[PDB]
Amino acid sequence: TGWEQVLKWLNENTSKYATATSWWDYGYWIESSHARDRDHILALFLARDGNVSEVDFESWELNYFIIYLNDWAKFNAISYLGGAITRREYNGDETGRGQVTTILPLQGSGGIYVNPYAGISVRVVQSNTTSKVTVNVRGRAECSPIYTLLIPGNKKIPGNGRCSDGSPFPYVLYLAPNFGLITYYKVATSNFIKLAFNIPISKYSGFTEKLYSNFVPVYGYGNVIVYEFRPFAIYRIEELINGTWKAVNSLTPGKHELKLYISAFGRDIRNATLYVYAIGNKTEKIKIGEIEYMNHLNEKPIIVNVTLPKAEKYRLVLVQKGPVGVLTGPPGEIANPIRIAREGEKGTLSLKVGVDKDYTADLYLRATFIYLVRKENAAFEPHMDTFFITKLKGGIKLHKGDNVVTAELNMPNGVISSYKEKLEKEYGDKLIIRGIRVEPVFIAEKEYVMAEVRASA
Ligand SMILES: [Ca+2]
Repeated sequence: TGWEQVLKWLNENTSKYATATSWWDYGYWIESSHARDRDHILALFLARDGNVSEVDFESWELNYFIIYLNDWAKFNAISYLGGAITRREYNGDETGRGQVTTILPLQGSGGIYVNPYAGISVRVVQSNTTSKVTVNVRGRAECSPIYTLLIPGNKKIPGNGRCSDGSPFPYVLYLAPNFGLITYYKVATSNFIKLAFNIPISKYSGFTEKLYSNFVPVYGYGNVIVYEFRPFAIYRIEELINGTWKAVNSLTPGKHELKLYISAFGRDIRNATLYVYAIGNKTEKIKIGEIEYMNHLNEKPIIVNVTLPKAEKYRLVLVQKGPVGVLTGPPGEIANPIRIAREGEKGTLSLKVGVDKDYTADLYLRATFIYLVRKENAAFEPHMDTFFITKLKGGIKLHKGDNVVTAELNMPNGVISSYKEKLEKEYGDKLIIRGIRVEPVFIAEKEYVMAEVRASA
């Protein structure tokens, strides 16, 4: 399976207060040895592609994203929750009517493939003069995919999208040398496909290169892969050599003029400071530059000149304010920590917080709205809006481990009510609120890791 072995890792390898998430699974039986609203957002990440899928995971203070290949079996549920497909395509109405299989793995050495359970067979003639892909159903009858992508050859083979009986066959095929994959056209380039089966295809330009930099694999045992989440990361480094930008593989010591291709996943960059760690005989950190602001939906390359000391490795990091610390307590007020105080409620708020470094942080009360809007046979787009209600204390010195501060300031009455009706005036009817969260969070100058580059010459 892989869950127990992966959880053996992440216990000695990762930090004490390192948060992690995955899609809900029964593997939780060792994970204990979730939230129905954040499900829509997780599914929004897994089932979708490009800008739309760019979920603010840093708001959750996420450190690791664990993907699980077998979750293909649940992808119908994920797609529908992610806004990719309609109700009918998930289950349909009563006996009959089109239900869709969003993902269907194929076993086979190139180039025959087969799924023993559904009866599907796949022949790839790959010949001259006839390059074609044919999908036997073991039924009625012969189908032709929209197109078939070849991995790693990246050759795309066009098809009808039709069936032998003229019926529609809206599936994109993905053929690797050892395995195949039949995926519905609405999820053909989902992030899950990218991260689980390492199929680097996106509908949007340069997006996969970015994603793979924001989600770095640091472990992976069975059908389970552990990804280190990096909201801000460098996905390409180029150096100006002879008046020509040439892509860097390794950074030699000395003077360099680097073009840094930066990917900001889920959230923008606000007043940042760029650093480089020279990891050799000692950790000397040289500040390379700064970033005033970079929109995370339309990122752009950053040119920086830099002298590099002799070291075994280089760690480019970025520093800016962000959510630090976890709730190591329950937390007078007690009450649910994902909704600690309904509008217009006073008292105290005794909470304890676990941290891994020393932060001079401030304390806000954050509002998180997770909702749905009907865009269609019904299909719902998940939204997650985030905004600081009020500030509590600052600046408090949190040192490694647990910390306790009093914390007490009132929740205004009108805020989340007015916003809950600021959405309702905007949408229908179309609106479906799935989660209302009010939480205490600590914001401090946090060190985000962008990339690690080896040295040479
Ligand atoms: Ca982005």
